[PDB]
Amino acid sequence: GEYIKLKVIGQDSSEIHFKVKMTTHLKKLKESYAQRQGVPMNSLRFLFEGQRIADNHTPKELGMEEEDVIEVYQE
Amino acid sequence: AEERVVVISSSE
Repeated sequence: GEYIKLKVIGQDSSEIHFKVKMTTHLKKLKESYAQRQGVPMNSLRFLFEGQRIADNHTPKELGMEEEDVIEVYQE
Repeated sequence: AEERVVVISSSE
């Protein structure tokens, strides 16, 4: 399996990029992002093409590709 | 800000 780099855009326009395996559940990206922002994971919602990313969504399931963008909003 | 790339482990 392969890895892709995703760009996570914060409410303040800051970015953290993540190298994620196509089969990894995106809960792990959500946890990492929230840890690095210093906020509870459940205070955030993560969107891809405006649609909510579930904990058990994989990049393969969502059709994600290299350099695709994820947006973070307050829950 | 500097570029930030985090590698997510495949171990869950």
